[PDB]
Amino acid sequence: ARKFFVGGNWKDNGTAEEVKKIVNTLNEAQVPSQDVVEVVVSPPYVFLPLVKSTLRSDFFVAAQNCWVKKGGAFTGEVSAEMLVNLDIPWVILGHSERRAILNESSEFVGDKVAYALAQGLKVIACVGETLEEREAGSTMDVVAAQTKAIADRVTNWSNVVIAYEPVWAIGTGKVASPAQAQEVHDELRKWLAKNVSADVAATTRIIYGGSVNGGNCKELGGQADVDGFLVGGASLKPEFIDIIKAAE
Amino acid sequence: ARKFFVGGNWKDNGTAEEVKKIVNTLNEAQVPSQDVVEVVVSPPYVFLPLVKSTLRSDFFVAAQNCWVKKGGAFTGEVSAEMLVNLDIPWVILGHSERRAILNESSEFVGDKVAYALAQGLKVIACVGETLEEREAGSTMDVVAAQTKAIADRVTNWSNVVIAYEPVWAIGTGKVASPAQAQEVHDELRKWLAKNVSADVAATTRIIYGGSVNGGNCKELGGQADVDGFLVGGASLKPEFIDIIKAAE
Ligand code: NA
Ligand code: NA
Repeated sequence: ARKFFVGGNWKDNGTAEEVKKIVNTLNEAQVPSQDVVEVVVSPPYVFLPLVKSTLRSDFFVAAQNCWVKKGGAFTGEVSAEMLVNLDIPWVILGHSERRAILNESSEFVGDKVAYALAQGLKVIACVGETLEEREAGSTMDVVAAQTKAIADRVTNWSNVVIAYEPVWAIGTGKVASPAQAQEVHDELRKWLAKNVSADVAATTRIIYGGSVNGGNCKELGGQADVDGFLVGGASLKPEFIDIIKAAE
Repeated sequence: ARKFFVGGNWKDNGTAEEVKKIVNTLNEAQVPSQDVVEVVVSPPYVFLPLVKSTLRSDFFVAAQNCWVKKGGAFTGEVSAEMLVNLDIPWVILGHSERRAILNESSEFVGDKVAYALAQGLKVIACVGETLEEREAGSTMDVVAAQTKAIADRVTNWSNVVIAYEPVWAIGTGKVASPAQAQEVHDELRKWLAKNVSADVAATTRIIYGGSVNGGNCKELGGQADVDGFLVGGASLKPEFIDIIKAAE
């Protein structure tokens, strides 16, 4: 069985005092065993050492991005080998905000995934379609093309988790049902089975990166092809613990 | 007189052990007084708290970039208000690598400068032309356009330092003379006098961001319109101290 996976993307949020309170609340949390849930939290770069040094050892830390290749003459970027030096085990790559606002192409994201895995990082690789893409009938064309650019560059999927972001439901007045989430996760898994292998399809976690809260987390988590969540704003709040508890 | 200014851009370099050795070497350095040189060092984001907590109090810390506007839903970015929370006083904006490789436009850089200054950061704003631009006769057209996009958005220059990067001499086999540096710095200062004010032209440091080493730092620093340096790779090395000593 695929181990349920809950990632918390803090995005570009936090002060030293807020980070201490978030970490304390996570450290005091009582959640399902390590055997049935894997928990990753993702602070901004400036808080990676602080969170790694203070967070309970059974929760894991992710960076929110990294650079595409070996560091040295890229002002402002953080290399995969720098994250490995700091003992940060995970990285989020291809988040919808970076694809749309910073124009990260599918091939650029795929090159980042390959380089991060080569350096020993575990990767949350994000895919997802816009409302214009969904309304054009292009959901699976887009999600397959994004996934293919990663798959063409990945020789081992053990340390990859795919996150589906329903960008079409993010600030549009459109809402995604559990059935709509399940349909995309099923079709993406079927794509992996045909384009990579049956074994990779069966073993790769595909997590939901839409609106997740205490209200909806059990119905979403219980879908056949949903293996957990990439949480946004609730990741800063005690509600994140209720979302982890969907693994029960 | 304009106070000589030496910035060290570490770029995407460093391990925890290397950072400790760099900071120790800076802490043991014996350099000109605070009255005649201002020293700023710029680690990667993940080392900002470590360097700020351990560096001598008379040297200052810069981030290598920040986001264009208020933080909250920009995965992977670091906001100006986050740097202010961490008591990081400086930021480098518009570095040539970000303009060229990450396609930061002149207007985007100008919006970043304005937002950083509004939040209370001090800014090293970078400009510079490529070899193709220089060979087309476009040096001052390019440098003026880059500067204008910042000037159009800046209402106070007290906390701005401009860095000129001779991108045309960076990995091309072309070399920049002290006379060539002086010519651009003079023409840029003359542009500031006409387009902003005589007072801003007279008081704004314009630092040289080309190849700076112990060999060339005194001849470059002694040019009439060169007010210091934005150092690249030497910033990681004990040679950075020899470059600071050009202020004598
Ligand atoms: Na499920
Ligand atoms: Na000078």
